[PDB]
This record gives sequence, C-alpha cells and structure tokens, in this order.
Amino acid sequence: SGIVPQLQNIVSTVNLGCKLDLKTIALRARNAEYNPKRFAAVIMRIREPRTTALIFSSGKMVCTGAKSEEQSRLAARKYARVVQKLGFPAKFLDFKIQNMVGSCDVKFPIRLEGLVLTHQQFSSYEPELFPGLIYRMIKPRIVLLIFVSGKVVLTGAKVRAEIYEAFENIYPILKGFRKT
Amino acid sequence: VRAQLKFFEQLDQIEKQRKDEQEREILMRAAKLRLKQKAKEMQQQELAQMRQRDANLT
Amino acid sequence: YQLYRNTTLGNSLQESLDELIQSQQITPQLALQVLLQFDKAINAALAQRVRNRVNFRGSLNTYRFCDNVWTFVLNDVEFREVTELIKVDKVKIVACD
Repeated sequence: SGIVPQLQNIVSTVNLGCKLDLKTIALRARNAEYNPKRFAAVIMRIREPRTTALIFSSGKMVCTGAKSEEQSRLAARKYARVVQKLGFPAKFLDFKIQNMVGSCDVKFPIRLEGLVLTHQQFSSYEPELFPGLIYRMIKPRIVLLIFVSGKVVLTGAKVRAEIYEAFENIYPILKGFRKT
Repeated sequence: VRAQLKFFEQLDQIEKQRKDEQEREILMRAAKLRLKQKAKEMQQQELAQMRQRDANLT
Repeated sequence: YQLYRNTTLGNSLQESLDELIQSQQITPQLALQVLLQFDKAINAALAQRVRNRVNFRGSLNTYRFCDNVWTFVLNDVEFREVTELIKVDKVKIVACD
C-alpha cells in the first residue's frame, strides 16, 4: 500500500556510568522537576529535539518524545552534556532504543466487532471500556490499536522494520473487514 | 538574685528539656485505639517531612 | 511562610532592621522576631483583605520544581488586571504550596 506509518514516539535508555546527586541537578540545571516523595527522579525537558528525560541517581536515564533514532540519540547526548556541565563525570554507555510508537490511517472504516470475533486468539475489544481494538501480533511482537475511524497505532517495536512489517501484515485483514 | 533566678530558670529549662524528652520517650515507646495512635504518629511524621521540605526550600 | 520576605515591603523592612543592627540599636534576634511578626501579619493581610483577580499570558523560558516549590521564568508577558494591560519583558515567579 501507499500508506507509510509515521513515527510518533521513541523511548530509549542509556547509562551515564556514574552516581548522580539529583538534588544538585534539580537546583542548578534548567527545566527540571524533582519530587522524591512521589517519584525518585529528575524530570528534565529540552526543546531540540523536543524530548523528556527521566534521570535517576544511579546514572541510568530514559529519553522519550523523540520521533527518530538520531533525534533520540542527539537528545540523550544533550542531556548527558547537561549532566556533564554540572560537574559530574558522565559517560555515554550502552545506548539502546527500548520502545517505538507510530501511527497511520488506512482511509476506510473497519468492522471492529467482526475483527474481535474472528481473531479471538490475538485480539480483544470492549467498546464501553476502550473504544478501540487491541491486536497483539506475534510476528513481529507488536501491539496495535485499531479504531472504527481507520486510524491505526503501532507500539512495542525495537526497530523501524518491526513497525513497517506489522502494518504490512495487518493491512489485508483490515481490507477484508472494511465497512461497505 | 536575678542571676540566681536565671540559674533557677536554667534548672527549670533542664527540667523542661527532661519533660520533653520524657514525652518523646513515651512517643518512642508508642513507636516501639492502637490504629488511631499509629495514624496520629504517621500524621506527625508527614508534618515533620513537610517542615523539612519547607526549610530546605528557604 | 517566610515567602513574602523578598518583596519591596519585606526587603525595605530587612534593610531598616540591618541599619538598626549596624548602629547597634537592636539585636539580630530582635530583628528575627520582627521578621516573624511581619510574616504573620503579611500572611493574615494577604489572606483576608485582597480579593481581586489577575490573569497573565506569555512565553515560558524556564521552570523548576524542588522542595515542593515552583520557580518559573517567563518572557514577553502581559499581566491583565481589569482596568488595563501590563507588559513586561521578563518575570520570575516563586510559588510555595
């Protein structure tokens, strides 16, 4: 098909290789949130690429909000540079993308109830709880949100190829369950 | 005389510190009707944590 | 809260107390008692007397949240109080819970 899934979220992790004083980072660095009684991390945001990091005292850090791998690595490098400029000997060890979320549109309505009745070993659909169908694809291991409007959401990938393969797998089933 | 009264006030301050330490020792023996006492101790601990957060803020 | 000690009223009071300390006319403990009574009085006066509303709009430059305290820095801001606009190039906001 001519529909390409566009990336919307990438969640990655990295190890700075040193113990971190979160109070000093919270008081000295800009755009930071720290509330240890509720959540034990520094919550930092930067604008280019517009991303949000979770920084722990041990030195491992989570970066979310990026829409590409290079933006996620650049963002994590910038957060590591922010931590480095505050006096801490941060490193950049074992960077890895942990989660990928994309979305697309098939441009037709979909019979969700027929989809959950015919794919009971892969899907679940309860309209009153959540109006969308959840499809747990095994090859590749991707969880998809299929809606009645035709918008399709893909999550859980480690690489872009899993998102593309999952949408190419699920597209003919959705063509078979169009509303006409 | 007022120097002796101030030494008497220092002795009374030692006795009041001993009375506050005895109250804190009774509170620690309570830490060492049961549910209400435990809830009151938890509320006091939360108030102390809030005071520490305010002091660190200033 | 000692929060309103860094205002025009509060810093003017602190400067007057520091002057009276420098000329040895009062003790610093006495100035601390005056600051505590000022804290109580300004908390009561802000709580009971003023009942007006302000709005504002602008662009956020930086934010910080620590020790249950928010600290913002805004740029190109317009504070709207009813009978008129207030324009400011940069403003710093300190907020306790």
